[PDB]
Amino acid sequence: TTALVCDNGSGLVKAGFAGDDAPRAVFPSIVGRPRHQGVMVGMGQKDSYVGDEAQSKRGILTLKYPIEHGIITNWDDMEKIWHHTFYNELRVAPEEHPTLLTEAPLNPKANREKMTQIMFETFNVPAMYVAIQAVLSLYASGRTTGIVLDSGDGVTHNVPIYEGYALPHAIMRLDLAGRDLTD
Amino acid sequence: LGTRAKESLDLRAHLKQVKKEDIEKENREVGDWRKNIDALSGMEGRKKKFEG
Ligand SMILES: Nc1ncnc2c1ncn2[C@@H]1O[C@H](COP(=O)(O)OP(=O)(O)O)[C@@H](O)[C@H]1O
Ligand SMILES: [Mg+2]
Repeated sequence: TTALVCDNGSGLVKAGFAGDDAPRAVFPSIVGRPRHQGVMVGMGQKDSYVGDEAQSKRGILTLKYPIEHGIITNWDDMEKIWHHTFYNELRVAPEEHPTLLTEAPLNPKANREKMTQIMFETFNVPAMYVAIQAVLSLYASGRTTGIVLDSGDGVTHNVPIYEGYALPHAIMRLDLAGRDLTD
Repeated sequence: LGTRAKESLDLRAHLKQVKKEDIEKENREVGDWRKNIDALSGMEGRKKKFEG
């Protein structure tokens, strides 16, 4: 079967089946509970709008990103985001598809372990693999050497690679990124 | 004196001949490559690098 190449990121979740050119569904990763009271009855008001739906009703929501700086600070919301990504934006049950998450360098271990535990227990995938976000960006350029500066929205990290041999002692991770520029 | 000069020159010439025989023998090992260029103005491949 085909593999699911998900990419959590921080600010935009990008996902799609392996072997294409562009991600199938790209949508902000925000989960916003309503904050006002609500008087219309039977309007079908949900308790949390996630993804791109909460960028249209954002006038009466309190959007809150579940990923602060690479690390994940609110596991329930992240689980909700993943569930939405699998079932509504791709409509493929995870029981029949390998997954390939991505993770920033130098992140806490507990984050990665919890990620794999969720993927194996809740969604019950057949097999998942976690890859460093810079090696992939080096794949896409068709190179095999080079030093890649991957300035995302959560964290900016700079992984040098030569001839396929990564240099673990030369990774410089800096926490200034797009969110701090927005602020 | 002439005999001594003749024997010394004979030995020297024999040694020089022994050397020079192989000196001329395998002197074509100098054949190597020059690695010229052609500007490769006809490469139109696709992005499918999976072998790396
Ligand atoms: N065209 C653009 N010009 C300037 N900044 C942009 C543009 N597109 C996205 N950004 C910034 O980059 C962020 C998205 O980065 P992204 O690569 O999606 O992060 P991640 O690594 O989490 O996927 C946005 O928050 C935005 O601030
Ligand atoms: Mg990124």
